[PDB]
Amino acid sequence: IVGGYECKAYSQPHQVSLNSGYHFCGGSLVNENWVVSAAHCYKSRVEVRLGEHNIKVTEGSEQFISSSRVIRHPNYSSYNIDNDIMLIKLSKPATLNTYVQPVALPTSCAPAGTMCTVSGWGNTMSSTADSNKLQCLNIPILSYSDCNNSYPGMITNAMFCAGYLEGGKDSCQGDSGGPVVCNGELQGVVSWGYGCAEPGNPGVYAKVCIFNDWLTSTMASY
Ligand SMILES: [Ca+2]
Repeated sequence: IVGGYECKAYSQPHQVSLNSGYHFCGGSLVNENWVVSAAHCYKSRVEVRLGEHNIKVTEGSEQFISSSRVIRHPNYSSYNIDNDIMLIKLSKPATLNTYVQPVALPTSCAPAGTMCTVSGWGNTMSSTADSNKLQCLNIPILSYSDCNNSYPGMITNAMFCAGYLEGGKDSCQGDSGGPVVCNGELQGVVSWGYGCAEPGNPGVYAKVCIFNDWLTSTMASY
């Protein structure tokens, strides 16, 4: 996260770290058994680390839970990063507590101008902001017209842009798969962009609201 601030106590309890020997992607807990992340973060098995603030320190709030299933959206396409969403089933339920709490999946799409929060442990492009301490940033949803203008022909129904076309504030490398929360619910998944925080190159996010039926029916196959 570039241009953000260290997240406050208690504040992003749905944020998870995906780990394969190291942090490589974020994700969001959406109920006791399931995490939503980005399909480009797929690995056949992952350790989900919940209750984290500093990913390098054992704080006593963490839960480490292996995946039992990792399910990419069936229409994920790497050439264009389309349908960049994935479900991870936890091999045992997460324990919900002060530090670990799910975020709801919205059935309605947030309009242009809505202020949201993105978070993660990715690059900060800052000499004093520590990427190991979870970072938070407020970003507004951009219009479709500005999103497509930034990346002509590259924006699909499954994407939205959010951030600042002036540059300086964005998600980055290592934030992928993590949450964009708007009015308390998971509107986006960190997906792609050209560079990080560059003028004219806003962040692109998977548009969670149009995947509700895939998400809920996949999770219901207990
Ligand atoms: Ca920790």
